[PDB]
Amino acid sequence: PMFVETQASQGQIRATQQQHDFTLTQVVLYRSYRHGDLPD
Amino acid sequence: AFRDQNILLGTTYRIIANALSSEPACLAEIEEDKARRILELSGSSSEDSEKVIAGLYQRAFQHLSEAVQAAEEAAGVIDAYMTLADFCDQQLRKEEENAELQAYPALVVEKMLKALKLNSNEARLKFPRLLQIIERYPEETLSLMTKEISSVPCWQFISWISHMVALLDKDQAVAVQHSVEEITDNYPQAIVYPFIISSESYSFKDTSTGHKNKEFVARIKSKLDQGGVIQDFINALDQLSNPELLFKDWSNDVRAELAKTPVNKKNIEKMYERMYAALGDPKAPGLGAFRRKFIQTFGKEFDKHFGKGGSKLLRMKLSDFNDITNMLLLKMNKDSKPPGNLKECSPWMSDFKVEFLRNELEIPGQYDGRGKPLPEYHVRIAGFDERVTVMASLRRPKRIIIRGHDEREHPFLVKGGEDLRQDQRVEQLFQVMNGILAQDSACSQRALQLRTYSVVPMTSRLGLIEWLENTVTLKDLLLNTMSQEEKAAYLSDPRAPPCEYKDWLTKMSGKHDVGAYMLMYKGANRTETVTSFRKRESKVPADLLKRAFVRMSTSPEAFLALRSHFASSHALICISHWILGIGDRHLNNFMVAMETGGVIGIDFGHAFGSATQFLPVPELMPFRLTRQFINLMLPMKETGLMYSIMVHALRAFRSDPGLLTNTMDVFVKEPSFDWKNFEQKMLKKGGSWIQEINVAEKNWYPRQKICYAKRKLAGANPAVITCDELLLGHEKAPAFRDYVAVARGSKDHNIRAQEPESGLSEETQVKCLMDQATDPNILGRTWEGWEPWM
Amino acid sequence: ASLAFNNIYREFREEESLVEQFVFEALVIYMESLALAHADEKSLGTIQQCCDAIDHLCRIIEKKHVSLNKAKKRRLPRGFPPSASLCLLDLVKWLLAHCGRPQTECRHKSIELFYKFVPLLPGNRSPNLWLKDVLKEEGVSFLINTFEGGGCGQPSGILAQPTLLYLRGPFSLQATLCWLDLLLAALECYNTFIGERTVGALQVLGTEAQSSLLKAVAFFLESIAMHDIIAAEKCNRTSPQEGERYNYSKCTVVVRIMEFTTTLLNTSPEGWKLLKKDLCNTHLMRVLVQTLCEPASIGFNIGDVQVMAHLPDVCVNLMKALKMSPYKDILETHLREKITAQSIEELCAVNLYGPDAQVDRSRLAAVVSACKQLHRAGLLHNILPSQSTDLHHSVGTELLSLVYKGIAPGQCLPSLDLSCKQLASGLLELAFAFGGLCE
Ligand SMILES: Nc1ncnc2c1ncn2[C@@H]1O[C@H](COP(=O)(O)OP(=O)(O)OP(=O)(O)O)[C@@H](O)[C@H]1O
Ligand SMILES: [Mg+2]
Repeated sequence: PMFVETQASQGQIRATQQQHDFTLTQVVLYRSYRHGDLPD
Repeated sequence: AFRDQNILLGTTYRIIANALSSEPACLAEIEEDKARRILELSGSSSEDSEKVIAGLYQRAFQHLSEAVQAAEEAAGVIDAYMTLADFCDQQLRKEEENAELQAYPALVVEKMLKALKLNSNEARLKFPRLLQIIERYPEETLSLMTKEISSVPCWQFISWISHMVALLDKDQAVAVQHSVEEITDNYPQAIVYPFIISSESYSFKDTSTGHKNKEFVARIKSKLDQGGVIQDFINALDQLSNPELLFKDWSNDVRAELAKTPVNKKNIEKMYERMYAALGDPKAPGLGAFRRKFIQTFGKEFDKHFGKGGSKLLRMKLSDFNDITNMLLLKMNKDSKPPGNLKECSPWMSDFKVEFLRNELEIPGQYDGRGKPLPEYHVRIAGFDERVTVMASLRRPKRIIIRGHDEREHPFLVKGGEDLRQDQRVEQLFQVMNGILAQDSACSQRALQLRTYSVVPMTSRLGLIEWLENTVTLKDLLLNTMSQEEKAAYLSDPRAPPCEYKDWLTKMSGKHDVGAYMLMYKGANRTETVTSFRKRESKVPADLLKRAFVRMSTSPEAFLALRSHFASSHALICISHWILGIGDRHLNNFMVAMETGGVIGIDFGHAFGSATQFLPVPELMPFRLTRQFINLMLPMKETGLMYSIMVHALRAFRSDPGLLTNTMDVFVKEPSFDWKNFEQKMLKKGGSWIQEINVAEKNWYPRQKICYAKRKLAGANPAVITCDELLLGHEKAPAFRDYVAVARGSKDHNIRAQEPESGLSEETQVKCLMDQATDPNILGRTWEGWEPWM
Repeated sequence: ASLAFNNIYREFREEESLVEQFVFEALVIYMESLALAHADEKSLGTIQQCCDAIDHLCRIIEKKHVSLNKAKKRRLPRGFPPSASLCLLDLVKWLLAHCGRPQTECRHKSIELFYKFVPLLPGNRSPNLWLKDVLKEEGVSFLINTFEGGGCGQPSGILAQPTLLYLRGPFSLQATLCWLDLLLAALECYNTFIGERTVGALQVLGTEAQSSLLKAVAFFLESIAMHDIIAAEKCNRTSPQEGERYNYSKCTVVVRIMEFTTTLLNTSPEGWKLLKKDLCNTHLMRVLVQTLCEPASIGFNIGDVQVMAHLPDVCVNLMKALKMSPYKDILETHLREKITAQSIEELCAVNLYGPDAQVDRSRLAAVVSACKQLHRAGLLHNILPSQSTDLHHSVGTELLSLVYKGIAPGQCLPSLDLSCKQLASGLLELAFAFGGLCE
C-alpha cells in the first residue's frame, strides 16, 4: 500500500548557501555535481 | 461394560435393519439358515420384510434406550446419548421423507441437549436439527426444549447464533430467548452483527405471543446499542462503497419490483427513501468528500425525475424508467473516481481516537464458537491505516488496514452491495469439512486441510472479508509468467484462443450472442469440437505453471515443495467443491499463495450445482482440471498425486456423512438462500446471464438439491447427477437432448458412460470424475469467459 | 516518528512553502501522539521525544508568526473541519478546546502552548483580553464545558461524571483511575487559568453554572481522599502494584487540590465564601492536618524524595494562604488537637539510645518535620507558647539539654545508630528554629 495522492481540488541542483534564518541551538544559487554526490 | 454392550448390540441391530432396507431382496438371496436366523431374531413372524425391519428397529431402540438408562450412574456417557439421539433422528428423517415414531422427537431433543451440556462437538454441530425439529413437532417439544436449554452453557451457541435471531420472530421464540439474552449479557459482540442483519426482517405477528416477542426484541436492541458505536462503524464502512454502484443496485431492486403491476407503491416509497437517505440528502450522518462530490453532482436530478417525496416516479413507465437510469449511468460510469486516502472517503475512520472509557470495537469475526470465549485476548480496533486500495473489478471492493491494539496490523476487504451470508455459511461448511478431514487417519497423515478465510456480514449490502496476504490470483499468475510476446500475442491477436473461440461459435451458429450455444450444442458433432478444441488449445504455451513455479522458487527442493503443495491443495479443493457442487470455477476464482504454493478458493456464488442448473449455457464439469493442471505434474500421469488425494478425501467424507449432510441441510433450508436472493445476486454480476426470460420463478426447490448431494456422497455416477440436475433447469430448452448427450459421455471415449449409475466406489467415482472434467467434448463447448483452454 | 522529526526540524524550518503548508498538521498529530504516549512506561523516553518535537515546532511557529495566522489554503490536520483557509487562531481554538484532556503531559503541553499562542495573534492583546472577548461572545459555560469536559470529543469528564457512583459497573480498578485523571485534568486547567490571571475567580464557579468541580472535590474529600485503604473506592483482593499506583494517583490529586485552594484564596479575597459550604470543614482540614502530622498514613511514599521535596512548600503556602483569612480559627482548631504541649512531652520520654529502640523513634521524625514545616510557615509560637517563665524558652533549650545529657556516660555509653542522627539533626534544627539562641 503506497500513498496514492490527493483527489484534485475544485546548473542542476541548488548550492549550499551559508546564510540562515533561524538561529542555532545553545534568490538562491545553483551548482553542479562534484564527484562525491552520486554513486560512482 | 453393560452400557457399552447395549450400545454395540443396538448398533448391530441398526446395521442389519439398515442393510435389509437398502435392498430388500438380498434377504431372499443369502441362505435358508441365515434368513430364518434373522426372522427369528427380530421376533416378529410375518415374512413380509417390512414388519421384520420394524421389529429389528424396535429391538435396536430397546437396546439403545437401555444403554442410555445405564449411562446415568466425558467419553462414554455422551457416546451413549449420541447413539440414541442420532438413531432416533435418522428414523425421524426416514419417516419425514415419505405412530411408531411417537416418542422420538422428545427423545432426540432431550438426549442431544444433555450431550451438549457435557461439552460435545458432534452434538454442538448437530444443534440446528433441534431448531428444525421444534417447528415440525411443536407439541412434544416446546417447553421441554425450553426447560432443558435453560441450563446449557451460553457460549455453546455462538457458531449457530445466526439461526436463533432468525428464529426470534416465530411461534417458538421462548425456546431460545433465554440463551439469546445470556449471550447479550456475557459476550455482546458475538451477537451484534447477526442481530443487526436480522432486525431488517422480522414482521411481528399480532397475538399475545408476538407482542411479547416484540417486547423482547426491543429489549435486546436497547441492550446492544452500547453507546451506538457499532452503527457508526457500520455507517463509516458503508461510506467506502461506490455511489454509482449503489444507484445501479437500487435501479435493480426497483425495476424488478415495479415490473409487477398493480405495483402497490407502499414498498416503492420505502425503497426510494432508502435511496435518498444515502445518495440524496446531502446534510447527512457524516459522509466524506467522495460521496459529497457525488451528491453535489447528482442529487438535484433525483427530484427532477423521482420527486421530492417520491410519488413522481409513480407513473411506472417500465421502459422509460430504464431510460432514466441509463441517462444517469452513461455519465455515472465516467464522472466518479475512487479515492485512495481514507480521509477523502470516511472521516470517522480518519479521525478514530479510541475514547476514554466508552466501549470497544472488537475486530469482527473473532468468536468462532468452540470452547470458552475469553474475550480478554480478543483484538480491539485502535485505528485505521490511511491507505485504501481499490481492487480492479466491476464491483470494486476497497482494502482497508485496521491497526489492532495488540501491536499488529490486519487487512480486510470491505465490499458493499452484496449479501455475504452465503459466503459465510460456505466457509462454515468448510470448517465442518476439514474438521472431518482431521479425524481421518489417511487424511491427517497427509495433513489435508482446506484453506479457510473468515467472512463477516455486518449487515445486508455491507461486509468484511479477511485479506489473505502474499497471494495472487491464478489468472494473474499465468499471465505474469507469460513473456511479452506470449502475453500480447494471447491478448491482441485474432488467432488467439479468446478471439478464435468466438469465431468458431459464429462459425457453428451464425450469431454473436449467448444463443450461439443452443445451436452449437446441436450443430457440432463430437469430432469437430474435439479437433477445434485442440487447435485452440495448442496456441497457449504448454507449461505455464511449471515455469511459474521455477521462476518463483530458488532451489529444486523449493520447487518440489511448491509443486507438491499446489497439487495436494488443488486436488483437495477440487473434491470438496464437488460435494457441495460449487460451480463457476474460472481462473480468477482461485488464489495461489506465493510463498507456500497452496490454492485458496474464493467467490462462492453458485452453491449446489446451480451452475449446471440455472445458467443459459450450463457448466457440465465437476471442477477445474484444464491442461495447465495436468501439464504441471508431467511426466507423472493423472493416477499420481491428485488422484490419491481425491480418493482419500472422498473416502474420508463418505465414511460418515451424518455430520455433513445435516449441515448441508440447514444451509440449504435457509430462507435467505432462495430464488429472490439468487436472482438479485446474479444481477449485479454481469456473468453468464444478464436477464431472466423464465417461466414462473424457475422452480427453485431445495427438496432435492440435498437429495442430489446425499446421492453423490452415497455413491453415484457423477455424470448421472449432471443430467439429473440440468433436467431440473433445461427441460424446456431446445438442446436438452444434446446437453444430456454431451454430459453422459459416449460408451466409447469416456469412463463415465462405461459405469453403472450408482453403487460406485471411491476409486471408481474419482476415476469417472476426473474423466468428465478433462473431456474435450465438454471443455470445447463450455462458456467463453471460463477459459477452458488454460 | 519523533526521532525522525528531531533530526529534520533544522531543515524543515528552513523553507517557507514547506513550513506554510505542513506545520499545523505536524503540530496537531504530535500533540496526539504524545497523548497516546500517556499509556506506556516512563523509561522508553517516547514522551520526552514528543515534547522535544513539540517544542521544536513551537519555536518554528514563534519565529514565523506573522505569516501563519494569515488566512491561506493550508493542509488540514486530523479532526479539523473543512474550511476555505487556515490560520493560527483556529489552532489556538483547537488548543483551548483540548485543554482538559485526561492524558497528563499532553494536557500540560496544550496549556502552555495556548499561553504561548494567545500572543502572536493579530492585535497582540494579553490572554486576559482575548479570553474575555470570547467569553463575551460564546458564553461562560462554553469555557466550563472545555475545562470540565474531558478532551472535546465525547461529552464526558466530571461535568458528565461528578462522582464515582455515576461511573459504576463491576469493579474495575483502572476505571477509577480514569475518573481521577478526569478530575485531575479539570483541577489543573482551573488552577492554571486562575493562577496566571486571565479569568475571574468568582465569575467562573459562581452564580448560574453547572461547574461540577466543587461537587467533585467535595465527593473526593468526603470519602475518597483520606482513607485510601483501597476498599474505600470499591464500594475483592488487592496487590501492591494495583494499590501503589492508586496511592500515587491519589496523592498527586490531593497535592493539586491543595495548590488549587491556595490559588483560590490568594486570587479573590471576597471569594473565600465559595470554599465555605464544602471545603473548609472537617474534610479538607482533616486531610491537611493528616498530611502535616503524618503524610505516609494517607498514602505517600518515603522513598520518593522529590515529592517529599514538594510537599513542604505546598502545605507551607496553603497554611500561609489561609493565615490571612476567616479560616485562621478553623486552622487553629484542627491544628491544636494533634499539636499540643503534652503532644511533645509525650514523645520526649522515650529511651532514645538503644540498639533496637525504634519504638517511637520511627514516629518522632514525622512530628519533627511537622514542627519544622510549621515553623517555616511561621506559626510555631502561635501553636506553642512559652510556658516556663518568659521569652527564655522552655523546650527551645530543653531539647538541647536532652540531646546534651543523652550522650552522658551513665550503661557505659550511648553509641549511635542510623536514625538517631536523623532524629537528632531534626531536634537540633527545631531547637535552633525556636528563635535566637546562638549564645
Ligand atoms: N479473501 C481475499 N483475500 C485477498 N484477496 C482477495 C480476497 N477476495 C478477493 N480478493 C481479490 O479481489 C479480487 C476481486 O475479488 P471479488 O471476488 O470481490 O471480485 P468480483 O467482482 O467477484 O470479480 P471476480 O469474480 O473476477 O473476482 C480478486 O481477483 C482477488 O485478487
Ligand atoms: Mg470471483
